[PDB]
Amino acid sequence: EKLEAILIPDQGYHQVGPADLCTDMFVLSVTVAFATKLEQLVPSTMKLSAEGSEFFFYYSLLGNDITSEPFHNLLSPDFEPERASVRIRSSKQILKAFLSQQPSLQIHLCCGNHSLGSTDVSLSALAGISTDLDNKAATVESAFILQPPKRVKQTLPALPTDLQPTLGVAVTLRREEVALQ
Repeated sequence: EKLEAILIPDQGYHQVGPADLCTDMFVLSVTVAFATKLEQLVPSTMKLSAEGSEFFFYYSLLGNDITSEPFHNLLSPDFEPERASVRIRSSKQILKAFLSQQPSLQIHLCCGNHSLGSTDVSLSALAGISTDLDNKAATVESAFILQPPKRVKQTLPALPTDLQPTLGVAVTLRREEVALQ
């Protein structure tokens, strides 16, 4: 059968693997830390000037819809670093295998009901380095490039270098009793 993260509603954790064999608590977390060059994802300077310009990040973490704190300053981002975490009851081996099999997390920069761009954050990459979970948290931290949903990207003026929209993300897996530090 397919390894699936099964919400236990009353308890507020997700069971991964058979509940009698997979009984340890883990925390899986996503942190959006900073961003730059986001203005490339908005075609019109005038949209930045409107106050309806309220931007936030969205992603689905094991089937949970997560939105971040809205911010207005797209050209000079001022959102605070923000973490969302889920609790998982599983075993080391089963959870590591489960994460290695998950599709990438897709984090979207949104305005209202529109996605302006998204980036792929590998959970399998995190599983691959989750090799000492009895003793330490495992973290993948990187600057991820946001891609607009359009077919053609136009750049004016075209320069030799290409500073692109970037989102700093950290994804972490740890045993619940192992402090992040």
